[PDB]
Amino acid sequence: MRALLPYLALYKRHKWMLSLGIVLAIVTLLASIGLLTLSGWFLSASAVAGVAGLYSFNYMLPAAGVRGAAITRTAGRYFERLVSHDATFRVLQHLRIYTFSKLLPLSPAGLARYRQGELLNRVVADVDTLDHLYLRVISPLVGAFVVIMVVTIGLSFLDFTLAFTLGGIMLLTLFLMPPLFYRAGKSTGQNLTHLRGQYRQQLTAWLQGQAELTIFGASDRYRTQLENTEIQWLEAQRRQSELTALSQAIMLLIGALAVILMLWMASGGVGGNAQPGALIALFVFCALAAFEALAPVTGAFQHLGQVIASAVRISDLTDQKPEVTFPDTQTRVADRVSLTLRDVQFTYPEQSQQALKGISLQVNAGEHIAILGRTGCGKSTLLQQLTRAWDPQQGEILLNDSPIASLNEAALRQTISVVPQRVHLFSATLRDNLLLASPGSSDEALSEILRRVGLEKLLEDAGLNSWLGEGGRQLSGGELRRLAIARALLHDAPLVLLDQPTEGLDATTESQILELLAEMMREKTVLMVTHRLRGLSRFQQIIVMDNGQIIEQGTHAELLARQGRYYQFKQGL
Amino acid sequence: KSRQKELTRWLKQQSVISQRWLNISRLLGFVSGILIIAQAWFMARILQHMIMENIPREALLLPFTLLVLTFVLRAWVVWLRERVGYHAGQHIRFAIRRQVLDRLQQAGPAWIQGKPAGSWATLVLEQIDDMHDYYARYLPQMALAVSVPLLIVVAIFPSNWAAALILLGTAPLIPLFMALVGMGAADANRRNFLALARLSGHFLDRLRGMETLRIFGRGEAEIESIRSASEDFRQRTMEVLRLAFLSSGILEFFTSLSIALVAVYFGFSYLGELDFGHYDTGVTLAAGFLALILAPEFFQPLRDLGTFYHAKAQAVGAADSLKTFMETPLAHPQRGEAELASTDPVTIEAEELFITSPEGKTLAGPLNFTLPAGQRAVLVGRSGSGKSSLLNALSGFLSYQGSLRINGIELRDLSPESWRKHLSWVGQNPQLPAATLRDNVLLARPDASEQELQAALDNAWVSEFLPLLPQGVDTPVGDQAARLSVGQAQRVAVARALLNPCSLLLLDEPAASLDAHSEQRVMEALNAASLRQTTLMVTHQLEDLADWDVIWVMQDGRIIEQGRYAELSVAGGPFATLLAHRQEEI
Ligand code: HEB
Ligand SMILES: Nc1ncnc2c1ncn2[C@@H]1O[C@H](COP(=O)(O)OP(=O)(O)NP(=O)(O)O)[C@@H](O)[C@H]1O
Ligand SMILES: [Mg+2]
Repeated sequence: MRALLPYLALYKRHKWMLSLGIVLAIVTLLASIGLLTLSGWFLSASAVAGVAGLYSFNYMLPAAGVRGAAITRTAGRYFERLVSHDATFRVLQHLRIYTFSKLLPLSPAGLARYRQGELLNRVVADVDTLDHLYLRVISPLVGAFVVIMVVTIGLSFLDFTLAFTLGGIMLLTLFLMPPLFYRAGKSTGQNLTHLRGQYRQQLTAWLQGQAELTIFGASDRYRTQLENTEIQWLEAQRRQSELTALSQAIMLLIGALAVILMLWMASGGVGGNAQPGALIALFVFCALAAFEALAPVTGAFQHLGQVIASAVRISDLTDQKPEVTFPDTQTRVADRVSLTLRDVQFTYPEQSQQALKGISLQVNAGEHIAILGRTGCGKSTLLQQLTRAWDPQQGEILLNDSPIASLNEAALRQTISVVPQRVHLFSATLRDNLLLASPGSSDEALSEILRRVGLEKLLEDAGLNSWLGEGGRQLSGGELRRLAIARALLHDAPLVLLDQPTEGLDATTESQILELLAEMMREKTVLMVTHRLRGLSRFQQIIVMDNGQIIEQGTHAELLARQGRYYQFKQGL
Repeated sequence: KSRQKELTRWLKQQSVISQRWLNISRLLGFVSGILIIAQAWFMARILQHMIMENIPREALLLPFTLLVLTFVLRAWVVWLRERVGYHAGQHIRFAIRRQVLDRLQQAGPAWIQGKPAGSWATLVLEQIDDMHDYYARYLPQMALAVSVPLLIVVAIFPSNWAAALILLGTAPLIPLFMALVGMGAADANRRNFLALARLSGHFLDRLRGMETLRIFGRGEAEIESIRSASEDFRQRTMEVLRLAFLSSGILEFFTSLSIALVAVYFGFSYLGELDFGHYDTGVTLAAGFLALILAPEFFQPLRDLGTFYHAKAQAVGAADSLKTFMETPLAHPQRGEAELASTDPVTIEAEELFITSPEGKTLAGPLNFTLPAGQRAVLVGRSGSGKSSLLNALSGFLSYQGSLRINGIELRDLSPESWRKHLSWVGQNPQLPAATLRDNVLLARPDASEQELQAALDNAWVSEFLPLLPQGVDTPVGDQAARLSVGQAQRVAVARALLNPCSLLLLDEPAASLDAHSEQRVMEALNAASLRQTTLMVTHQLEDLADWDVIWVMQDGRIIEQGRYAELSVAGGPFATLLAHRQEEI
């Protein structure tokens, strides 16, 4: 319950729609109880009065109560559904924004804790569970406690001992039963997660390795232990369901203990009176309808285990320390960037080298560079430091003779336009996968770029309105690398980083992109990282390096005469 | 008709698997409808005695004892009814998970490969378990909404035909109102349940692509995108929910009028204003408490049915995907009965061969290759050539419309369970499926002499990295080969392929994206392994194909070149262009 505090504080926004939907839940539940308690009295009062006491009865006031307590039961239910669903969609919207606003400052680092395919799916399914804390937990519990108190307070004007014996019974089962069935079904809840996550392990292995199992003949014996885990899983689901069927009987017994006690103990004196008469039916019919408010409180407490379980999962990721901080200053982005590196590492130490020092390459204001390194030696991790994924620990990056850490976030993003190795489609209109780079751009300025890059195919049918990503029309590798370059062109930045262009692309497309890189970014300094010796003549100042250290350096023409490692890379192996 | 009703029809067709459990659950919903009446009759007769006749409580013990007995019986039936209800839903989930795994097992691995395996486990775990509450709670309850209300008026009718008409009068008016205009929006609710799921795939998309959002500075302009998307969903939904909750409100109105009209009719009947409903006999007090206690119990089964709305709505969405899964037409490879006589190297030949995906789409165009026994051929080409489609066809995972004759016997006529015993495959991704590395290698044959297992480990260069693992050979492999690296994951796959004698060995990009040292180790094992039987290797490492006797180049699904490496290197054809491209990568 302590884990929920950061997410209860999100309710301060929309604290009227949330509380109105709990107020209407109580008002509905009291018109439900009041109408049956007033009806139970009216039959008992009139029958005891009989025909003789017709004129002394004054039935007019109950007829106003019946009309009053029946309008509020209907309107109260209709508006407790609308308000508590409207309030549920606001908090979902506020959890989605808050989760995104916290995960953003630590997007590249920190979030790489496991396979992001599963991590990002159990954050979406955890925000949806923190969205159930209002209607599925808070509302049935808070609503039932106020209804128990309002009944007990209002039912104590007649007989104090009779109110606290009904309220006391209801208050015990509100506070003793939900924490006691949760405790009884906590062990099986553990045995139900250890098996559900073990069936997904065996199923995913059996599905993915279906080629390696049919060939080797084990597809039928690795499905038998899969079917064997489901059987244990289903048995553990039967025990958990054999417990919910107990809290549904005990609720029907406690609600029967209260009825029996009100029939019995109100048979004697109700308050001062020794024969209550109509007051007997008022108490009994209140114990009949009161336990309607206690129906969801049990199940609303085991779903508190799920919500708390997910309130630590989100608090684990969101409340992480970002590794990068940005000064809050306003600066102008220059049109000529001369990147200068000094003593900054190019690769995490591999094979326990413990000697890799930082490179010290210098990039002129408008000259293209091409860092050419061996594949499989280590991660490139050079674009991370330039885009400030994490502040470097070896040396300093100087961008246009001013520290890169001294550059504002909104200005750093405008001085560096990077195309990554992994291009992403945002499952939106093709127009909005390019409005990404330039927030304000005429819709024609896009379409000229598409043909200008070589994407006229995407304009053939429903150009700029087509669906991409998961909604369909996944782009091919060559089709996709051209899209990333298209984004960078719109997001005009003096310095352009290319993580690894023409990787996994064929020679016809490889020569297509490399030329497109040449004239298009003539004025815009680039720093291209690659391990392919294609079309590097148009480049200058080629940085060829292996095992974390610079071996030689110079223009492609210079390297061939130098007869160094680059020449070896050119002829044979 | 409607997508809403054609799924509910599907959901009713699956319930036959457990129609026995749904009949005890319907029967116990009829016993529970009687125990309610016995509960109310005793309470009305208890109340009348102590209110009108002023009988002391101590004299009333036969009704009190029978009243406590009835309350216990109701709790027993309620306990019984929700355990019979679970079995009604489990025995359907267990038999649809068998209908899904079979359809996925019957379909080849290429079909499975279409969707990520994390989306196949959504269909099997999270979308079959969603249908439990429909069969365990919504279907038993929808039969409790006809068993009890009918049984209530039938019990009240002997006592009073007017109080039995106030209740029964509203019996048809509710299903009309919930179907007059509510049904127009119930399907419109199913469309919102799809938007809410698609909206959570729009939030997920933003989360997945935060790295692209960061570098372009669209962090704060995609929060307004989350706000606008969450506001359109809320606005669209409550144009629908403004009408879908009338059914909840109206039903709560006809249960308020009925309790109001029962109280007013009996109240004035006692006062003498109304003198018609009774059977020409004085309206006893217990004749008014019987109807008043049962008036909220008349509508209780229907009001509990609103509570189970999401039980149906999350099963109609689940049945939306399951039904379209068992209904999508899939072409399966033809299963024959012939089997190879001998375990000698096979001879592969093809004549106008067309390899087709499960959906009938052709993956490999006309192939006319011919591979003599014992000859190691190589398949090279640009990405998307369809080279894998050929190695999958020979494995029997794809259906072909041409002629592909193993030893002259057509591959269709080959019974797979006997053909796969003459086969071995390494593949691009190792995909180890067992738990312990020792059993990963022994997957070929479950029991082999330690001489054989050790022979595989040394020949495949698995022995040199066992010490690096904590427990050595018996190390667990864990989720997707996490405990060990991809470089030495592939080497375990090689040891699995070398463990059994084979007649045909297929190697689909073994060194692909592999660690530099472990790349050389595997090549050394396979180049020695490929000599013993008919081998067919797919590779892009074109610089060392000198020894392999036949080289096929695949472009656009068809083989466009053939011959040994010596003459293709200088021929200037497509292979030379591919060779030139590969020579640049370092
Ligand atoms: C699609 C559309 C929709 C949606 C989206 C939703 C979404 C939701 N939801 Fe809902 N609902 C609905 C439609 C809906 N819904 C309905 C219609 C109903 C009805 C019920 C009655 O009738 O009463 C409900 C009802 C309901 C309820 C109550 C039940 C009873 O009665 O008990 C609850 C609790 C809920 C929760 C919820 C949540 C949490 C969510 C998340 C957000 N919901
Ligand atoms: N199971 C499948 N169903 C439908 N289409 C498929 C399937 N498998 C492959 N395809 C497509 O049809 C062609 C099959 O090519 P494929 O055999 O996968 O290429 P490949 O030769 O393995 N490529 P690579 O591994 O990069 O060398 C491609 O256009 C695929 O996208
Ligand atoms: Mg392949």
